[PDB]
Amino acid sequence: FVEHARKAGLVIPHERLERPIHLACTAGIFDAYVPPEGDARISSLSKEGLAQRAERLKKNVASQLSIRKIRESDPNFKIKDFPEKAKDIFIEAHLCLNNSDHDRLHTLVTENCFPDMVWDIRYKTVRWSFVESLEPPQVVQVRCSSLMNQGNIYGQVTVRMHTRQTLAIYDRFGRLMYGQEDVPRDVLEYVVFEKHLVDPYGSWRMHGKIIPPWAPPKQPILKTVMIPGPQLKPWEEFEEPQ
Amino acid sequence: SQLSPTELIEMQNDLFNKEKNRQLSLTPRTEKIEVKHVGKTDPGTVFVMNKNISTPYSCAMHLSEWYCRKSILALVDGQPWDMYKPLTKSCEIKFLTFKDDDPGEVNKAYWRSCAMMMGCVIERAFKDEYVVSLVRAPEVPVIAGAFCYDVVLDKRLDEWMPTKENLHSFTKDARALIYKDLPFETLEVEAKVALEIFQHNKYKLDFIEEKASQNPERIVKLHRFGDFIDVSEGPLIPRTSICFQYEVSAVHNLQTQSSLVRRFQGLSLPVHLRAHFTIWNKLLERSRKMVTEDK
Repeated sequence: FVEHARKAGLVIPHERLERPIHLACTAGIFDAYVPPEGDARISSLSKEGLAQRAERLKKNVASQLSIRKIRESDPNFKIKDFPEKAKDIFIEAHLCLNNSDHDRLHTLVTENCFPDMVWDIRYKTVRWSFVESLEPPQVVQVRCSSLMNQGNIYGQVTVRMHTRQTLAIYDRFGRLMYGQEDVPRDVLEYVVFEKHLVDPYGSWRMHGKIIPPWAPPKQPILKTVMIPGPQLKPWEEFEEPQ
Repeated sequence: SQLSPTELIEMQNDLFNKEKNRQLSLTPRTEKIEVKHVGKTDPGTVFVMNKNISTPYSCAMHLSEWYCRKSILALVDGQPWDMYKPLTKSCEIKFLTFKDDDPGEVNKAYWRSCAMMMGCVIERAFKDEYVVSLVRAPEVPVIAGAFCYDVVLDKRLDEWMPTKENLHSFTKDARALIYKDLPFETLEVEAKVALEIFQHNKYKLDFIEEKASQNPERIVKLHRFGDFIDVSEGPLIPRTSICFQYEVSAVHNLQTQSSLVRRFQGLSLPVHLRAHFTIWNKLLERSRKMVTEDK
């Protein structure tokens, strides 16, 4: 509901807050790399998929420019090292949700990654397992944000990863809901990680999880769902479209 | 081949259970199927259910107890379904009741159900020394005042005709059957696996033959409740509870050349429609006549 009662209670007066708000992260992902639609099949040939990835890594001028900003601002910087540590961040952060430890979960994931994953999951028991990463993790894209006001620069590194995972969600009474723990399900994930540059303490965080438009449908739920139709008041008749 | 009464029952149930396991082992692994409510109460209502597991009854549990208790038969597209039959492909469901304007579909589904019950009443009520062969469940229209089942009995047992004591005992065991609550279950069998369950009844085996012959895939429709299994035309009512007043009224000896076939005629009303003690005597009068529509 978007409502303001202007008639009676006025409007909250305009205040100058003596602390300018400090943000470790910024919600938006600047540019979403739109992946090739045949990448389900193209992945069967590794020297094709990884060739296209590496090719578009070398060829992009925007990506190279952001790479240059991160490399000048933060010396001892390698992009061949990144998809390894970025893949480590997963095995750590998913284990963090498994164990429901939010302390270490604040170090890894970004301000924007945290609220969703913690919010909807919090009253249940979640067990997750990383068995195989089938295709070696590739850095697809890099982006740099120039904040003119703060002088702040934000690096964003996309990692695409093929993965094999087992997920079991027990509901708050202990009974299963989403998935079996004994099936090594095949999962492909688009990921974005973030970094604050002007920041003296050099933080690299998981920012967001991107899903392609042609992404395979997820596993079917156990319980039956009932979707109620539009509610009819006393004099309002029902109308049915074709 | 020598067989005990309880052995044959068990064997039939084992065949039926093997059937069920084989139907469920098709490995659907919970595929999502979609149902829509075309009924007049909550139109534009969607249900996401589990193909070949979830039932139109399980679809009523989402609305209210009122549907669960009132609805006898589901109208899905151009077919009546019975509440406990799992659903196949995406459907559109309307619920039928006894007070609806064209209850006829339900009515036919009542007599069929009601008739089947009287099978259990009879076969199990006879001495181990004799033999009871159930024949068919002849479908009379509702304006005729009874429901009828056909039965052949042991040749030495063929001279005596029943006493009001015996009749009343039939009625009593019928009501005792209604007392404990029995669900009705529907299974689809191939003629090959269906002919193995019935066996010793030749009329069952032949009826199966004709019935499965007229429909190209050789499909037999089986209905199981408790320890009893029977093949019938069309759907059945969801629970035994729904039947309130039960009577085995008359039994009539009919004789063809090569067979002696007894009709068992009875009358019953649903707990919803239940009628007064005077009216019941009036209809229990009309159910005494021999009622013939076979064709």
